[PDB]
Amino acid sequence: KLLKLTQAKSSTLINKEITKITQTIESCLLSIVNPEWAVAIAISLAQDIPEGSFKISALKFCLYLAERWLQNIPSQDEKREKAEALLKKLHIQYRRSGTEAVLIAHKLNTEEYLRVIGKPAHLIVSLYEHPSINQRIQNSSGTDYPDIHAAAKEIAEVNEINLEKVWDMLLEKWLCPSTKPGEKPSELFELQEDEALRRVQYLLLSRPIDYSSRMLFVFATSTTTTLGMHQLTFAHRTRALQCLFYLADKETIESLFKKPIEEVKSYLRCITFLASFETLNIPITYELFCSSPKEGMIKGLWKNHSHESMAVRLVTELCLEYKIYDLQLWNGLLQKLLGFNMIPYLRKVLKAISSIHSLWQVPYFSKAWQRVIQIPLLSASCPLSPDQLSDCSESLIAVLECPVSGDLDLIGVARQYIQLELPAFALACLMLMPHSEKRHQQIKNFLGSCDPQVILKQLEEHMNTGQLAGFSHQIRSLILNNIINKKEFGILAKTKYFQMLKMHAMNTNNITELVNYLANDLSLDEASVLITEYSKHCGKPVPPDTAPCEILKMFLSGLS
Amino acid sequence: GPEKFSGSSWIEFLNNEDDLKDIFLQLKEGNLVCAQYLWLRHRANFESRFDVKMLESLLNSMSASVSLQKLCPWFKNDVIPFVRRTVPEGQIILAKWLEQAARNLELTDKANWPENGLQLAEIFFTAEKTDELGLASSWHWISLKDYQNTEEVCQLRTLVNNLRELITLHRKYNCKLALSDFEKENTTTIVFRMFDKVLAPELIPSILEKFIRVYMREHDLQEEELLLLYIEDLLNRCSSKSTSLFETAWEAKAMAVIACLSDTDLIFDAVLKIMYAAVVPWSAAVEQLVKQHLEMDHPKVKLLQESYKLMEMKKLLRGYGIREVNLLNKEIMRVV
Amino acid sequence: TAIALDISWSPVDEILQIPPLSSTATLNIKVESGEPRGPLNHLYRELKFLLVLADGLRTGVTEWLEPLEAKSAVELVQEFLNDLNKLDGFGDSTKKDTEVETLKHDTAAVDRSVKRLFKVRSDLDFAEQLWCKMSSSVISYQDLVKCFTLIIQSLQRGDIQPWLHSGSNSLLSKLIHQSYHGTMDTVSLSGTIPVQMLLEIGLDKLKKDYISFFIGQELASLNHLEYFIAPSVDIQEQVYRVQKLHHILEILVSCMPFIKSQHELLFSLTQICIKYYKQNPLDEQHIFQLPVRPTAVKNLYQSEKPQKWRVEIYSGQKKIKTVWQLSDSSPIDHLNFHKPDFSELTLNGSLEERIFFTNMVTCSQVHFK
Repeated sequence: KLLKLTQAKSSTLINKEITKITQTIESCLLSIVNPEWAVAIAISLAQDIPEGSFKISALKFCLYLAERWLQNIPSQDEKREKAEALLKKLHIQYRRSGTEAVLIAHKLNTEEYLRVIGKPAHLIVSLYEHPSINQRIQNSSGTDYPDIHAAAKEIAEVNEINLEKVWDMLLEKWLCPSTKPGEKPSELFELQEDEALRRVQYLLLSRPIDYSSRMLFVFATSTTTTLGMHQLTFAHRTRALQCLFYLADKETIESLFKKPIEEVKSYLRCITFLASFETLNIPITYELFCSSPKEGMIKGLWKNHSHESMAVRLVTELCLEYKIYDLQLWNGLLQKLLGFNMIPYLRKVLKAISSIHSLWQVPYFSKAWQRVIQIPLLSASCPLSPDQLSDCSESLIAVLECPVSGDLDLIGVARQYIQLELPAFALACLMLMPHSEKRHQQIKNFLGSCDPQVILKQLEEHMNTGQLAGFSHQIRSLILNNIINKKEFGILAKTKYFQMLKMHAMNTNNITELVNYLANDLSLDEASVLITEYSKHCGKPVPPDTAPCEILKMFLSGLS
Repeated sequence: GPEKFSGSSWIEFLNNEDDLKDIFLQLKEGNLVCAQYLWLRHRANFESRFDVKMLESLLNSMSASVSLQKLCPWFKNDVIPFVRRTVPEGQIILAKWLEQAARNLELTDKANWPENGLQLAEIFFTAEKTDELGLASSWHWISLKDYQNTEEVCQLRTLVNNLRELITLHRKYNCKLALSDFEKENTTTIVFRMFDKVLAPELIPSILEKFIRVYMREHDLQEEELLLLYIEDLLNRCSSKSTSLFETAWEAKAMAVIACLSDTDLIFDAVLKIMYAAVVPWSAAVEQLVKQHLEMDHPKVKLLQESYKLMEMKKLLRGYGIREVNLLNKEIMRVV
Repeated sequence: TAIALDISWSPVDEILQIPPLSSTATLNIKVESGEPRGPLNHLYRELKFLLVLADGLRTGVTEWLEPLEAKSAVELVQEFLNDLNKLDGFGDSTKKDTEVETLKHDTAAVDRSVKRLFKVRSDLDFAEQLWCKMSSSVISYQDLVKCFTLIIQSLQRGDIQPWLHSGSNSLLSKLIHQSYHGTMDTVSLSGTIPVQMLLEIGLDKLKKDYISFFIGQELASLNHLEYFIAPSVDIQEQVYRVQKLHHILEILVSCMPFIKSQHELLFSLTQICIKYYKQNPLDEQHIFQLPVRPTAVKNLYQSEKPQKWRVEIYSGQKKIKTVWQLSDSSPIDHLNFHKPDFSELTLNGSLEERIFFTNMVTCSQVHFK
């Protein structure tokens, strides 16, 4: 039955039979007058028993028989040492088996975890470095994951080691890293992309929020940790406060700081800026903000620190929140961002200020739009990677999001898309011009040199997704209307769009030329069905069982 | 378009400032293309005014009559990401409506169900998280999980997983059930239902090996114990409500399950449980089964003969108008 | 029950023209109480009998209905028990019932098509079959006592094993269950208890009949009906929610012959009705406004003359307007223009004269400065 247990998927039927057999064996063994024989038999019996809770029970019964034999051994016999050396061996086996059972229960059968059982602290440290900890916070679809908290706690309980010391070491390891070069200011701005912050938050999840929130509050304010005497840098404060924002809600955060959530967010911005400056050794401190009302200090900071890119970013991100919108200040700000070639950051700043009328007339505003639109297009080339196509879509959105996009050279952007083999994207920019005659000339000259089927396929594949779905149908309406006006029905006739070219004749009431083309240059069945559908659509249905020639005759008489 | 151009409409649209009213009107018209275009042309206009009530108005103007092919891409990249980046507090109702909407696809559609239902239910979780655009000032740009672990979102996630497993059952295991059916059962009952969908006794073991045993070994389930429990449930669903003794559908289905057993201990007691539930006297197939099980040797065959004489005294009692089983001790003299 | 289609369009291309499919069409539906002229009559009558019991429990006075059959309730219960006892043993009597059925007119086809969706369920248990015989021939309080006493005797003697359905909201099913577990205590029949035990069966029967149609026709789900079939409320409010469900049934049946072509219309109307009664009580005076596709119902207003046709010419705001309207009936609720007196006038194969009422809404603009 034990051999069958090692292969059976379930054990609910074998557990009771094994329990009865083991109870019979235990009753036989407990009736033995000699306890030395009982120990020598039980240890041999338990060795053949495979791993599981049954092995743990067998080792526990071996421990009980060893205790009974020890009670029968006076302290003046050599059997005392022989019993104790065997009792500690049984304890070593018990602590091995208890850890092995917990590891197997959580589907952790790796050889490295089994080797580190003599070091319970190191095993627990390795447990909290599991990729599933990061996966739980990255993806939110929790159905089946190994519980590190349920595994490490039971392993520590079996090994009789306190989990508090291990958790204290883990808190020091990640939340307060030593000054070793692995830090860049880009990673500090986005700490959610770090596996250490996820592990810290996961560790703090198990303990009550009341204590963890206070501990994170102390880290974010004091200079010394609650774990020792180590100094607290501003990066540690930023990481601790972002953990607090993830675990504690608005009420818990506001109960500790005694400040509104906006003030806590401002403090988070300030400490993130200080951490970024400390990493690159920039002597800007916390005292630079708690004085000198914001207009004057912002202007002075821009005056003195207009040469550093991150100082420019500091001025830009403070002007957006504190609502200082001087025209010359923003003229300098937008120009310096492109001076450091921060094209996507400049795009984000422009789209953030694309709702204020005063900033729409900045001399660099339209200048900033043009280069931001074109530089990703100029850098891109065929074939188009998904990132490059997404950047082309971003440039088109920037064309859309720009309220003064009519002041931009859209023929140039369209020709850049032509160099990218994107006629649909080029026509999207061509259509958005405020001049009508030039737009009509350019569209007529362009659509006569590009295959409409390829343009429509590109519209279907990429233009109908994201935010461009509503404008793709209008580009399609322009293309189909031009096709009808140019008597170019034969281009799409062999493809799937001809029927679509049929229905656009329904909506725009441009069916006369399509009906004439179908009746003259093609079969009369498609013209008759087309006219029948048109009559059904307009509320004047043609009666059925009618010859196609007769239907064409009523349609022709209906156009007069 | 240019064919609808008019001065009265042009001036009225120019004087209109609440860009959401036109979007709501288009949603009520079933014209998703124009609603999406109005959403796109005014992205930064109502962005500064985005709050919960206007989102509720958007969901209410939303009707169950549009195609999801032009809607799911609009939710994945435009609507849900904008809600996540602007107001995470609106992630509850937006989920709740979706929790209804996917369930509505159970009634609106049956061919693409639940694949379309699955892809509409997962659109909340598969929506892009705004984490690449650089702006840390508006700290609500990161979709915190304080609103993703709520009861409504947790139920929606459970529904998404249920739809995944439902598609798995529809395609692989060929066990087609309703959503409410799958919402209230467990693995043992799913195993029972895979046999329930099967009516021919000959194909019970073939399908058992084909899919049912595969589902069994994928979840650490027991074979013979579950077969015996299926036999017990088949006995209970028929004999307990048996007003007419013609519901012999359990006998034919149970013989195949008996043939599927591999443990001799679990065959004799299963036949005994058939004996302890069937009305005395049994039918012809059950009579053949009893005579078969009397022929081979087993320690429980003595118990089987005890049950046989129990059947005999039940026959005597019910031929003398006493239908109670196992009268305790005091009515024996009265019966005599 | 007034079901009227209001069609609005702009601009007006022709005076008294056929509305196109670009118009906006809204169906205004008002549904009265009760439906004795439709396929739900044999339901509503039973519901009306339920309305007696739901009142008989409340006040104790039982205004019994007329017996629709020849036999009494006790005889039906006695023979129903006898046949089931024969089925359980010494018996299994078989009956042969052939009856003549025929059609009256081509509308009977649609009437039967609606009837089969509310047909009696193919699976009936002991409780619903008892209620069917007890919903038409119970005229006194002693009949309930006699019937329940016969049921008690049959259960105690262990003669039958009644067929049961899931849910078991009625206490009689629990009594049968305890009879399955040996012998039960003697059930007492005092006060309004016999009324309520029978009332508890009709609620389940009507709920199952409703669910077999809502889910059967894909018009509602269990969640959609959960608020109405929830047992958390008292039995009187359960009857009230059954009344609301029956009113929804009357709303749907009154519109089935019109919008049967589109499943979307029938589903949207059902959902609007469900959402209305989720948060509102039973209201028959309320007019449900369902926006419908003019394409699907274009054949209904191309064969009917409009009760009123109105052209409204305005500029900018609608404060200043000129309205020309033609109505076949009188549009004035305080005056009546003289129609010809149809006495000693045309009373032959010739059609009656009709005077159309034309009204011109004009105005005068005064500038206040």
